[PDB]
Amino acid sequence: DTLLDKLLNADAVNTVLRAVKNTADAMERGLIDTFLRVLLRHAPPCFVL
Amino acid sequence: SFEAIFGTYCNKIEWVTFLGTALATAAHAIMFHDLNKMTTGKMLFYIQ
Repeated sequence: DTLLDKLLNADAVNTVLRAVKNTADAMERGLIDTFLRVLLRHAPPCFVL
Repeated sequence: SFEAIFGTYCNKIEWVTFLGTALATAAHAIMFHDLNKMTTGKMLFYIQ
C-alpha cells in the first residue's frame, strides 16, 4: 500500500458489506412480499364474504 | 579398497547488489508500489 490500494481494498469491503446489508433488506422485503401474496391468495373479496 | 569421498567443497555464491554495482551511477532506482497501476511516466519540460 502506497495508499491507492487502501481505497480499493476498503471499497471492496464496503461493497461486500453493502451487498450483505441490502441483501438483508431484500430478505425482509421478500418476506413482506410473499406474506402479502399469501394473504392475497387466501383472502376472498368482500362481495363473496 | 576405498573410494575416498573427500570434502564436498560447496562453493558459496558470490553476491551482487544493483546499487553496489557501477551502473547505478547512471541509474536512479525508485520504488513505487503502484507502478503496476501507472500507464506510464511522462516528464514534461519547459525550456525557455
